[PDB]
Amino acid sequence: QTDVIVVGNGVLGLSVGVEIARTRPDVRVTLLGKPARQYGATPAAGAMLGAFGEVTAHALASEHGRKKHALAVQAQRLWPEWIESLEATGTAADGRIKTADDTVVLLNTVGHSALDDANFAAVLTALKEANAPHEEIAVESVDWIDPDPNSRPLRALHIEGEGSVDSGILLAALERSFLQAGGRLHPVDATEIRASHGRVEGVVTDDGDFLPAGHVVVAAGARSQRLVAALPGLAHRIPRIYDGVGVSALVDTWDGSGPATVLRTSNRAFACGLHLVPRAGGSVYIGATNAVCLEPRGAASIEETVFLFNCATHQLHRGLNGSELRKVQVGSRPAPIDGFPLIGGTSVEGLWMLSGTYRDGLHMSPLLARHVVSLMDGGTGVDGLREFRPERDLISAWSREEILDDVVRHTMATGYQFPWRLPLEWPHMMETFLQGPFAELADRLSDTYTPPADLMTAIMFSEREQQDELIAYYADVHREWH
Amino acid sequence: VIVVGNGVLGLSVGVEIARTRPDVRVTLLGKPARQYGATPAAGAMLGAFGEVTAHALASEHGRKKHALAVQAQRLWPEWIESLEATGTAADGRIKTADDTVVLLNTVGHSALDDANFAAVLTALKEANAPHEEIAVESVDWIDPDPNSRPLRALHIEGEGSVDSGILLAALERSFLQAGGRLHPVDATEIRASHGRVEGVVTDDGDFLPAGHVVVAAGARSQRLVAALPGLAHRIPRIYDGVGVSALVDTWDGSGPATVLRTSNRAFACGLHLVPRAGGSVYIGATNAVCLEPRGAASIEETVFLFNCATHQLHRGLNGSELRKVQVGSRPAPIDGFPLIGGTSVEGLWMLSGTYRDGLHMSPLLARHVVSLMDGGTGVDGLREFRPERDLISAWSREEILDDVVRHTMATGYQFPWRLPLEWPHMMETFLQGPFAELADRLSDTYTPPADLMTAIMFSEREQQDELIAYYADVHREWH
Amino acid sequence: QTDVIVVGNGVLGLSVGVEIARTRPDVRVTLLGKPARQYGATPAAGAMLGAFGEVTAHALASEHGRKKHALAVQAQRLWPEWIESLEATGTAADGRIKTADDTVVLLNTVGHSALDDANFAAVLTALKEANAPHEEIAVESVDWIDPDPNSRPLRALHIEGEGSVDSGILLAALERSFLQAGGRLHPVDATEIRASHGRVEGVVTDDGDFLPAGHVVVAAGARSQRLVAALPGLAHRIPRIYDGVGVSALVDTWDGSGPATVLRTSNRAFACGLHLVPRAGGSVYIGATNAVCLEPRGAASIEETVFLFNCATHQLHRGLNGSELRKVQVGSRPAPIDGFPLIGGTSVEGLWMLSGTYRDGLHMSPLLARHVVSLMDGGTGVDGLREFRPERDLISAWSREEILDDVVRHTMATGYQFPWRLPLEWPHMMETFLQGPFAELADRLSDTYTPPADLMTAIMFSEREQQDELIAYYADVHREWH
Amino acid sequence: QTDVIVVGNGVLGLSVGVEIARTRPDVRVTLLGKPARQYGATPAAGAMLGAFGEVTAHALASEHGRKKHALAVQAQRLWPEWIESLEATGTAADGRIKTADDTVVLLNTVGHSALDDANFAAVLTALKEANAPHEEIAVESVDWIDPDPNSRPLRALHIEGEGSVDSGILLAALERSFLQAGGRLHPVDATEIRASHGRVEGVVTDDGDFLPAGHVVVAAGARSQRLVAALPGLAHRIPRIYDGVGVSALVDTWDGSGPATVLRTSNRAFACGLHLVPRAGGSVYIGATNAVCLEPRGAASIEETVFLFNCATHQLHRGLNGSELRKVQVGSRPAPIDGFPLIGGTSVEGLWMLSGTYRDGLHMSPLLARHVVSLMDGGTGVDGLREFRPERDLISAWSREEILDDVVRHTMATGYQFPWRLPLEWPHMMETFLQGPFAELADRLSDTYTPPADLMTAIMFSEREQQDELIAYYADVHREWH
Ligand SMILES: Cc1cc2nc3c(=O)[nH]c(=O)nc-3n(C[C@H](O)[C@H](O)[C@H](O)COP(=O)(O)OP(=O)(O)OC[C@H]3O[C@@H](n4cnc5c(N)ncnc54)[C@H](O)[C@@H]3O)c2cc1C
Ligand SMILES: Cc1cc2nc3c(=O)[nH]c(=O)nc-3n(C[C@H](O)[C@H](O)[C@H](O)COP(=O)(O)OP(=O)(O)OC[C@H]3O[C@@H](n4cnc5c(N)ncnc54)[C@H](O)[C@@H]3O)c2cc1C
Repeated sequence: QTDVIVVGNGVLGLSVGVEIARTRPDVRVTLLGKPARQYGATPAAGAMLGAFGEVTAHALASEHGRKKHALAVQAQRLWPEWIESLEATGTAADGRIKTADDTVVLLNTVGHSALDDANFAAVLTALKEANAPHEEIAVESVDWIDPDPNSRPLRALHIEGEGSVDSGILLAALERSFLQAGGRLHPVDATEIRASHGRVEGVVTDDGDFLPAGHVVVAAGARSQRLVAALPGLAHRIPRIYDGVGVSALVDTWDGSGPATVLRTSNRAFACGLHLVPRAGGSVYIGATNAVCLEPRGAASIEETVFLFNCATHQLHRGLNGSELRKVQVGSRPAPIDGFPLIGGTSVEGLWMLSGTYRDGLHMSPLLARHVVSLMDGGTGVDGLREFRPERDLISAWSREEILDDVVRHTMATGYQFPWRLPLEWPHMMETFLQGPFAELADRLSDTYTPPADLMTAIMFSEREQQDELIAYYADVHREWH
Repeated sequence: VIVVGNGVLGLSVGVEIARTRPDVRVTLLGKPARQYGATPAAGAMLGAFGEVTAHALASEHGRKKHALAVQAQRLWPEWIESLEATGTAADGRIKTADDTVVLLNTVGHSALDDANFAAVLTALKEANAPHEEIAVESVDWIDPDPNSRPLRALHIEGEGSVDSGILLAALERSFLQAGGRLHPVDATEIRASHGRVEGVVTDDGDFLPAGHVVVAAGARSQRLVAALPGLAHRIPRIYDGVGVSALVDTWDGSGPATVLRTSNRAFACGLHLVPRAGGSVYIGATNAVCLEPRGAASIEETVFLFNCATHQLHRGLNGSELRKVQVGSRPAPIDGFPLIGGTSVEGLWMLSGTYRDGLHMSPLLARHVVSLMDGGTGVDGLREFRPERDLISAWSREEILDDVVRHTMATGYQFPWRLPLEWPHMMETFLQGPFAELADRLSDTYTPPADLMTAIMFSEREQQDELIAYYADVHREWH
Repeated sequence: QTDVIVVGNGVLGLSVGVEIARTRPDVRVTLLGKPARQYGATPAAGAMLGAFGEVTAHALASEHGRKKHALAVQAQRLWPEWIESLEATGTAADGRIKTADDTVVLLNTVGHSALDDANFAAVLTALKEANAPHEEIAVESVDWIDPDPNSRPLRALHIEGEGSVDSGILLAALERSFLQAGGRLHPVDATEIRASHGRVEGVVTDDGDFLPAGHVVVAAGARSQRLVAALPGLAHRIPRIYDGVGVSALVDTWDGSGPATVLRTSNRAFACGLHLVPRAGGSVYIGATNAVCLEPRGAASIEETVFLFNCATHQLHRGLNGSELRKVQVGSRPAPIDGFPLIGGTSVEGLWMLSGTYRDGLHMSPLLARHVVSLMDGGTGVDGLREFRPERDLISAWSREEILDDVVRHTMATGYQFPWRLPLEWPHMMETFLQGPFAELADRLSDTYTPPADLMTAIMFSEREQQDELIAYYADVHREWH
Repeated sequence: QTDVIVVGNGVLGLSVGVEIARTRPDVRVTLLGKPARQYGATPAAGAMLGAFGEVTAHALASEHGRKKHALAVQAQRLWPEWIESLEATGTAADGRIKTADDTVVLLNTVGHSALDDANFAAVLTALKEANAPHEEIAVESVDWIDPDPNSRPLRALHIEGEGSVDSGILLAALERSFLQAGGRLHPVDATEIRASHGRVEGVVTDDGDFLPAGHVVVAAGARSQRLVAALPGLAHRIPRIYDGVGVSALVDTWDGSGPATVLRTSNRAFACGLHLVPRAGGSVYIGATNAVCLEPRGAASIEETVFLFNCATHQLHRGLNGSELRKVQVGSRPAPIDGFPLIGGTSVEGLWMLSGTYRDGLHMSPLLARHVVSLMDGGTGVDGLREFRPERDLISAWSREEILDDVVRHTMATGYQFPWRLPLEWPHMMETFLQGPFAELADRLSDTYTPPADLMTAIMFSEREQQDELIAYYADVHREWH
């Protein structure tokens, strides 16, 4: 069997499917997944082609973070030809994948100085270091925005050639391009990967059928590790992936207008953020919340909807207040337990993984697809992706001290982003009383592993049973790798 | 008989006709989509005493409307029994709560909330209704923000709620069981000649003949009848009272045993939670009178509804899952009172303009119109709400101008805003002039109620001018 | 002539001075203290004749609290004849001591339900138990008030015969009555009490002079214990008194109007509260903040002034916003470390103490004065003031558990009273993270003594050196008494 | 009589007194005014030597505004030698007049974009046009400040050589320098200026005395025009001066620290502003509110104190919250009805006026003093000050349209500066409903004169009788000059 099965119909599954089908016209490539795309991240995405917009001081302070950033900058160079190659299989009436060429990053005071001020400085530095075209511009020169004056930006950064795509039109163009290249869509879900004598045999589907294959590529988003972890030994050799549950919305604007550019803040408390992505036809996309959940969730909370709407109406455009809500969207960012993606080969011959991309899998998709296809054809793919091999000991990209500083800063940032109004002694009081319980949790979980802040807050407020299960997991991983 | 409309009023009258006249063919029009439908967006509360305001009970027309709501409450137990009788256990229960708790908090204007709470208490005592002012600590389930918490609570016995979705299903089933036929199309035009109804042209191009046409098309009811000769200025206009509500799956699957509500608030919105089966709660409900229909919630409406419920009722709703944002059009009559009964056109009847409490009044209104169709006199106090009439003037222009400014200020206090203390008095004084000027400009005789006056104040000049023309044409017709 | 020296020129010193001079024509009575009245509580007081208004659920849950309450109810009965006897020594132009006969207690939502709702219920219960004349009234029937609707009361309680005095006119009338009865005012401060062979010899003054006496009555407010603690053994036998620093203000109202009654809330976080006391001549008194300080402070903080003004303008009358500020007043409530007053005799012959009355020494003054004068004349004074003898082991009126529940409730109440606006998950988060540090502090301070909540918060946020000094103090007290 | 009487003991009276006494050792110069300095602006001032810091877009849009700005830049050059000459008459223990050399202007979002953003741009432009030393600096590089993150600055401007003086030390140094130069201080107030045959005879004082003089210089702050208006015809020939009532405070900082520079915002709603001026000895000055009052007021309102304290603690330093309030200061900025100063000679021989300097008389004092002394000695003084001659038709520096735009913008700015939290439709609603009543008022007051925004808001909210009296005044001025 030289047959290829791609498990997953998100941006990563379809992107790798398209690259395999185009590159190996000799082989049969079958892509699994249903049109409902349950918990799907890609359909809930705007989406921003975020390289520089995703820069944080905390990310760029670690070697693993600087490597992830380098890959995002590399991926940006592939997008123009990738889009051309996908629109080539379609006509004008299919709609345009690209919705904006440029991004404006806004700095307002509706957040923590320790995140927003540091992150704005880090973005400016990363742009200069990469020789990317950009300009700090007068806020008065930013098109379209009409913020509440008390929520308004005082600094603005124009990033040239950092744009957005319509995630729905991208998925349609990938499916069309996949079929054009001879790929076959089988609208069922994989239940189980079959392997024996350290080699893949194929996939059992949820209609009871068995599909044989020499290659299985797992791109099932937040379900990817749970699917592979069933194979012998792999439960403690493939890092867990959780659901980074994200809420976004489509709004029909009061006057049918929209901005010419992406409008965004830097990443904010626990990897949420505020952005507006232009859409065709009098629609705008607003996003996006983030909460790491130990179990999947397919519905927005009241809190998430209110926070998203309140931020957009005050910080971007008060006209959105009177605008019509068309759709609340919910998707699961694949959130890796060690904070880095799972991309490449396994100890099982013919078994590949493309997952754990959290906030920027869609942006990195053309690079990640080409990397995995290179590896499948006996190549070395892309240089900096080696460290993010899916079969690995949990990465420790930061000291426990750095993470404990970060988790307290991010907790305080949930206050400043609201924005709260409190007596002035309360924030210092909460800072001092948060340090102890988070230090105690970190020490209790493991002697070697520390979860990143986004996951640590989820664990802090989870049931005792869920905490104990994670202590067991971390201990089993240490046993396996040490 | 053709019933035009598949809301609570159309189906309720359809069921009563089909059961009462087994000799006649009754056909009910309307689509399963129920576009702009009020009934599916309703909780719904069987609100009689809960709907009492000081402003309503200060007018004779308001006191008449209240009397009818108290009468309607007595019909509900046997009405529900008669609708559930046509179904089985698996169809679910129409009744979702027996009792209501009215909460008084300070997240609103004293001039509405304090006056309205006193008016509810008075109306209960006057009607000898079973009720008790209770300790807030004794209210089950609620977990408000302390700064948004109630300091007074009122338990109303036998004032409850129904599942509006299960009610609609039970009405459709009961209608079919009684020999009614559902034709899922919309009426485009009522046909009449020699002052008598001939039937209805439908939107699939067909013509259905009838000796009787009952218009219960919610907010579309007057626009449908106004096409017939003279009736444009003889049937009071009905606008869309666009309302937003939501279904929430609670964090722990719990819900309150009773309806939880405030009194009616700025421009006939209000905060309430209606129990549902299966770990769901209904939260409602916004209200904005729109001169044109709107089928989607605004961001502002969604945020206001969620913010009020999480702070004033239960902070646990914050972490609860949003299942559905619902939008419907309360039929908002331009003179503030319903359109119920016969026309100058033989066989033409209207059941509409019920705004906030058509669903509660439905069994009474259905029986009234069926009595009239059988040559009876129906219910005594419904005469004044005959659909073919001069616009009612239930309040002085002065009362309405006081009310519209109070309600405008109440939008601030309900937010709740935080302002420099001189700003509210400054806004009160600068609001009075423009609203007095608008009222004087619109007509020398008619004043729109506050809910509609705010919509007109912030409408286009062309829409204002069209209303000046309408009011002038009505005065010409009746004076 | 067998000389008596009263050390202190507040309400308690002058009240006891007047009672001695009137009752004992045989004794020469000299009263020390300067007209500046440094750190003086009495001049900063409104003052309310608070018996029922001062009731809290927490106070009435302890035996010591119920005893203190009984004495406040007894003191109320003495005020009419006491005022008559003080005004008798003056003329019309001296002004009236009594400023109001009745009090209205208001319940609004600008505070914690766990204090304000419980305390309102406790006031209502105490009134019914005492058969005191009172009526729950419609808020619309409360005269004069014009609150912000979002800060308005929804319940109101009229207390008949619970009134107020002008503290300044009371002090003037006491000084005049003291002179009329043959008392002498010596405007210097005591530096040292002289004692040998377990008997008082007299007082060294701060002008270097020595005044001989057979009797010394210490009524020096918050300085009372520090003055007596210099005598042998008494450092660990007289409970420490700290400064309950309070800020109040005199305001000339926009229209010269004022309310006919006292307007107040129940006691709020850390024994502060909101009240308005009527004054003559188009003036109103607004009060009053409270912060226990381990060292004296004679100036208002910005925070205290803003909190007091914000509460009064929103919760009582918006007209106060445009009213003229005449005076910011600061005084030290004598705050006893064990939460109960220091009234009566010492192990030193002729040495008496009248202090540690915290919030209601002025109200209790005629009763306390008569008690101590009775004791000095060989009488038994008033029943049930025995328990508040100044030379004692620290009282433990509450379990450590009760105090730890109270300190967390009061801490949260500082938020609700502001009032803050926070994300809805934050208060529960702060409640859970406050419990641990306060339990840890309580355990560290002593194995037997627990400071009441008002003092525990001050110790929690004091320097490590001040905490260690208090650990030493508590240990030295245990050694002395066990 | 060659005797000179200076009426007023503020910065302008004493500055002109010193210059006359030093320049004319042959003449007797007597300076009137009491040490209480009732309604005195100078003692309530920080004070900033504000030239560029005082720049607004609205001021620099008028020719009269640009002229006033040029004079402020000229005045700055005189300060170093002026201070040297005043300190020369004293000793080390008298303390230093200068308290800072530099100013940092901060831009935060606690205000209207239409004032704060425009004014920050106008300051930057005025600095570049004048070639003045300045630098836009990183906010993180601003020393000492510790703002609430939600109230923090995002832009900062360092202005070199724009500093501050201690107003109290300046007044002491001026009085001492006046005596050293042979001036005599007579601590009484002028009641009446005596003139006949178009020449000054002298001054009747409030102790009933008459002082003869050939020269009377009126520098009585906000009382200056009311004093001269009693002389024949001058009621409608000298523009009215009102009280710009200002509230400031002296604070002892928590740790005795203070900033090395002035910290300020640009001028805000109705010519108030937020600033901190360094002082010696662990004190800081915070200011300053402004409200034009048609009658004098000597006491702060609650509202003014709360606004000043809230702005300083949130926007400058949260440490000020726990800092001790030493003094609330109130003074009357002389607010000319036509918005420009009254400097120079009259139609009455020997009668001079130095007044109506509003926010920057103290800064301009050395220039203004030298101008008037030059004129008295038959010189032409300083070129651009001719236009601000005290005997004039009311200046119309702006169109009625410009003022109506300004008054509505400033009214809305009172909301954004609070800062308020409102439903997003409310500000647009208030903007539209404010325009009509202010247009109606402006049209009713006069067909030719429009009061500037600061005065127009005061007139809008004054009694009908006060409005009618102003209609009469404006009509009488038109009659006199047309
Ligand atoms: C948010 C919200 C909350 C509410 N809460 C309550 C509550 O608590 N208690 C209460 O008593 N009531 C409540 N109501 C509803 C209120 O009682 C209304 O007055 C009542 O539902 C109106 O019923 P109706 O049948 O007249 O109109 P609808 O329910 O609107 O029904 C009219 C129907 O006619 C159809 N139609 C329109 N045009 C045509 C045509 N040409 N031909 C055929 N069909 C047509 C529409 O699609 C619709 O389905 C609420 C309403 C809303 C929107
Ligand atoms: C803001 C505020 C509000 C209050 N409101 C009320 C109220 O509503 N009702 C009420 O009943 N009470 C009220 N009180 C007061 C409370 O009852 C006090 O407990 C009471 O005033 C204590 O009186 P005192 O005479 O013991 O102390 P103080 O009034 O402090 O008098 C002590 C005096 O002794 C002087 N002194 C200090 N050291 C020496 C020395 N060595 N030699 C000589 N003299 C010395 C001090 O300068 C001072 O003048 C309030 C107090 C404050 C601060």
